Amino acid sequence: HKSIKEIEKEEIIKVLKEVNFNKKLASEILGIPLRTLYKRLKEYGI
Amino acid sequence: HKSIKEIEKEEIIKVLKEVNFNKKLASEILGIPLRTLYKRLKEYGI
Repeated sequence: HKSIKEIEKEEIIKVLKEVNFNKKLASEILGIPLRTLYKRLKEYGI
Repeated sequence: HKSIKEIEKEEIIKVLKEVNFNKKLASEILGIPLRTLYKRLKEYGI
C-alpha cells in the first residue's frame, strides 16, 4: 500500500523522467513551485 | 582575502541572522529567488 508521501514521490520522479530532469518544466507540470521541487528532491536525497 | 563565494556566503548568513532565519524575507532582502536561497543553503550544508 502506498502512503501519501510515496504517491507524491512516485509522481515527482515520473514527471522528472518524462521531461529529462528539466526541473522547471517538471515543477510546472506537477503544479508546485520550483523551490518546493528543490526541497522534495533534497529530502529524497536525489 | 575573501573570494566571491565567501562574500556571497557571508552576506546570505548575515541577512538570515537579521531576520531570524525567515527564508522568504531573507530572499527578498538578498534580491534572489527563494529557490536560489534554498540551493545555496543546501550547498553550504546549513
